[PDB]
Amino acid sequence: TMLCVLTTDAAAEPAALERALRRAAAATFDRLDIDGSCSTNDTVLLLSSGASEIPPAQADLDEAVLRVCDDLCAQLQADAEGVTKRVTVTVTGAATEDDALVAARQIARDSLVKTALFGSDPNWGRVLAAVGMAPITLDPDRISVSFNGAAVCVHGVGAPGAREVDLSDADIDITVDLGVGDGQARIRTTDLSHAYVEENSAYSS
Amino acid sequence: TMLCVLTTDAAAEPAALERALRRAAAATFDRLDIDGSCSTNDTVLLLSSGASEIPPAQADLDEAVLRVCDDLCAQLQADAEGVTKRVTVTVTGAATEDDALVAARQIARDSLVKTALFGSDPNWGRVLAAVGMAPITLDPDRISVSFNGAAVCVHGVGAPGAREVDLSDADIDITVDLGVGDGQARIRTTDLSHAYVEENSAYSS
Amino acid sequence: TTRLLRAQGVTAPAGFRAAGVAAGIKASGALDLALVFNEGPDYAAAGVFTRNQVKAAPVLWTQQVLTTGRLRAVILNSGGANACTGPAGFADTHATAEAVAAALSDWGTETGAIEVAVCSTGLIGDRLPMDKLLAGVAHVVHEMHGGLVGGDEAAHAIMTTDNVPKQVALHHHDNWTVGGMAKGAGMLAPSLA
Amino acid sequence: TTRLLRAQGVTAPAGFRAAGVAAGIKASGALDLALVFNEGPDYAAAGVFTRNQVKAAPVLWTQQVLTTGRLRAVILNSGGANACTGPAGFADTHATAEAVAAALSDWGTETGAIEVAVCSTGLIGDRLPMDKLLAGVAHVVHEMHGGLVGGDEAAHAIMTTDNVPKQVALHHHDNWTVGGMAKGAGMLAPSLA
Ligand SMILES: NCCC[C@H](N)C(=O)O
Ligand SMILES: NCCC[C@H](N)C(=O)O
Repeated sequence: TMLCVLTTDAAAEPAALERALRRAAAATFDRLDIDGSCSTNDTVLLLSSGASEIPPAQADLDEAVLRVCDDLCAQLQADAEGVTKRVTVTVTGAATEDDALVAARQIARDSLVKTALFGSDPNWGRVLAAVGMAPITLDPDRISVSFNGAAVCVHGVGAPGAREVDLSDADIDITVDLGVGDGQARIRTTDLSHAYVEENSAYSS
Repeated sequence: TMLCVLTTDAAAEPAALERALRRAAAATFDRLDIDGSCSTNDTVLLLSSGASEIPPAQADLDEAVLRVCDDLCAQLQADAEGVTKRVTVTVTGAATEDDALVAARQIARDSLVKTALFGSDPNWGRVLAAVGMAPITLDPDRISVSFNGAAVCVHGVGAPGAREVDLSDADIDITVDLGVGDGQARIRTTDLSHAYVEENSAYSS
Repeated sequence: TTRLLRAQGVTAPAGFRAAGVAAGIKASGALDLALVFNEGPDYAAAGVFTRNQVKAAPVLWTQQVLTTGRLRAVILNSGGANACTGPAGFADTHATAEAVAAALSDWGTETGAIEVAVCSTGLIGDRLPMDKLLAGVAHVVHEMHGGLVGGDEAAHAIMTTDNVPKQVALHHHDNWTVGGMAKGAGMLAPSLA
Repeated sequence: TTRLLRAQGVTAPAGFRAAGVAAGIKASGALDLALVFNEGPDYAAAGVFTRNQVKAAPVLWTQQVLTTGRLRAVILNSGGANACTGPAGFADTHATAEAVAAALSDWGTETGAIEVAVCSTGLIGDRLPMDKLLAGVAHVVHEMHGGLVGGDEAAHAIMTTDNVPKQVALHHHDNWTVGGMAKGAGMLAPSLA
C-alpha cells in the first residue's frame, strides 16, 4: 500500500488542489510500478491551510505538487522491498501516448526482465518477449533498445557487443523505441531479488 | 518456451485435426501460466499418419487430444523452473466464463500471491487484492475464497478458522467464488520461490 | 530560488501540526499511529484513491468525507489495513474519525467526525485493536506540534515494510511551501482516481 | 478399455519415427536436435502458434508451411531460439528445412522443404551454429525409428531448462492412438492461435 499526505500553506480552493493532485498522481504515482500488485488501501491527500495567504497561479500549484510527488516516487523506488536495482523503463516511438505507457508497464512487470536485471544480465531478448505481448501497435522489425545508453537491440536484432554491457551498478536505464509514432512514457520499477522473495514469503504482510 | 508435438494414427483430414487442436489448446495450454511470460517460440503441432485407417467420430478425436494435452500440462507444471507448489486456481460464480478466466489469471500471476504460496501462507487478503484489479463484474461483498477445501474468506470477510489452514503440502488449490453468475475457469500455476529467482538470474536463459 | 528539500515533511509549510506515537498496534512497539492537523484559516482538500474494487473501509470513508472539499485532519495507522472487515470494520473507521474529532474539541478546536480523514496500512483481513487505537488518538492529539520533528514522527509512524521514511518539501520563491510524506515498499503499483 | 499412459510419446501411434541427437549446439553436449517423421500413408497436419507479436523465424516459417495442412516432418532444436535474428535468421530456418528435406530424400522418401516444420527453443537473439546443426540433421535422419526409445530421445532433445522430459500417449479402445511430447519450464504462459 502507498499512503501519501501532501500539505501546503499556499492558498487554493478544492477545485484547484484537485487539478494539481490529479495531474501529479497520473504522471508519477500511476507510473510507479514496483511489483505489479495494486493495493486495497492506496490514498493520496492534498491539504491547504492557506496560512501564507498567497494564491499561486494554477501552473505553479500544479508544477510544485508534481515535483514533490516525483521526488517521493524516487524515494519510494529506492526503498522498495528487497530492491538492488533502481530501474527506469522508458518507451518512445509508440503510436499513441497510452500505447507507450502500456508497453513500459508490460516490460516493468515481467518476471524475466526483473530477474535478469537482478543478476545484472543484459538479456535484451526477454525485453522483446515482454513488449511483444503488449496490446499495442507493434512492428518487430523497428524496435530498438538501449541499456544505460549502450544499444543492445537494433531494428529487431542483436546489436554487436550487447551481451558485454555492464549492468552491475544500482541504477539501470532502459529505453525502448518502437519506431511507429512518437508517444512516450516512463515507469519507475525495481528488480526481482532473493530479498524480495524472502520478505514476502518468510512472514505475513 | 513451450513446444509440443502431437502424433496420431487415426485417419483425419486437416480440418479435423484443427478443431481438435484448437479446442485442446484453449482448455489446456492457454490456461497454463507459470510465470506470466509468453514466449516468441510457442508452437503446438498435430500430425496424422492415418496408419490405423480408422476415422474416429470427431468428439472422440477432440477428447483424446484434450486428454493428452491436459496430462502434458500437468507434467509441465510439475517440472516448472524452481517449483515448490503445484498451484491450481479456480474461479467459480463469475458473470461469464471469460471473466472467470481473467480473474483466475490475475490471481495466478500476482507476485504477492505466489510468494505467499512459496511460504505456505494461506493469505486470502493477497488473493482479494489481486482479484480486485481484474477488469470484470465483481461484488466485493460476495467473494469467497478457499484453500484446499477450507473456506478462509466468505462474503468478502474473514471466516472463523482462517489463519490456521495448513498449506505445507506441495499441491494447493485456491478456489474463489464471485457469487455473480455461473461462469468458471481454472489455471495451472506455480509459486514464486528462491530457486525460480536463482535459475533466472545466476546465468542467461 | 525554488529549493526542493528532503528530511523535511508535512510540517514544513505553515498552518500544520503533526506527530506520531507508539499506540501498540504493532507488536514491535514501533511508531504506528500518525496525525496530521490543519490549523486553518483555510480547510481546502483533494483526494485520489485506489481503483481496486476491493476498497478498505478507511478508503470508502475518506472518499465520502472528501466530497465536501474540507478537511481538518487526517489520522493514519500502520499495523492493520482494516480491509475486508465488513460493516463492523467500517464502523471502526467511523469511531476513529469520531475519537479524533472529540480529542481535537477537547484540545481547543471544534471538530466533528466528517472533517477527519482515515487511512490504514498493513495486513488485510484483521480487525484493528481499537482500545489501543483510541488511546493512541488521545496521546497523538496531545503531542502534535508545528515543528519539523512532528513531520518526522508521523512519517516514521506510517511505515510498514519500509526501512526508511519518505519526506520532501518544496519552498517556492513566492514564499509558500508544499510538504510531503509517503510510505510503501511492497504491494505498490498505484492506479489512482 | 481406453488408456492414457505416460512414459510413452510421439512414436506410440503407428506411422511415426523419431530420434534425438547431440549436435554440439549445447555447450554441455546433451541432446539438442529432435526429428519427428511421418511414415504415411497420410500427412494431414494442424498448427497453433504464439500470439506474441515478436515471433521467432521458426514460428514464421512453420505458419506459412501449415497453410497447406501438410507435414512430413518436424525438426526441433534446443540450445537457441533463433528469435530476433532478422532475415538472416529466417534464411537459417529455411536452410534447416531444406537440409532435412534433402537428407530424407537421400534416405529414401521424396520430400521438399515446404513439408518440413521447424521449431527452435533457447536464448533469444543468438544466431544458430549452422555447421553443427546441419551435421546433426544428417545424423538424426539416420537414427530415426518407430521404437519408444526414439520418442524418448526426441523428448530429451527438446529440453532447455526442463529437468525431466514430458511424454504421454492415449490408446483408444477402437485401436487408434494419440501420442505427444512437450517441453518448457520458464517463460511459460502460452497464448495460442
Ligand atoms: N509485503 C507487502 C505488504 C503490502 C501492504 N499493503 C503494506 O503496505 O505493508
Ligand atoms: N528461464 C527462461 C527460459 C525461457 C526459454 N524460452 C526456454 O524455454 O528455455
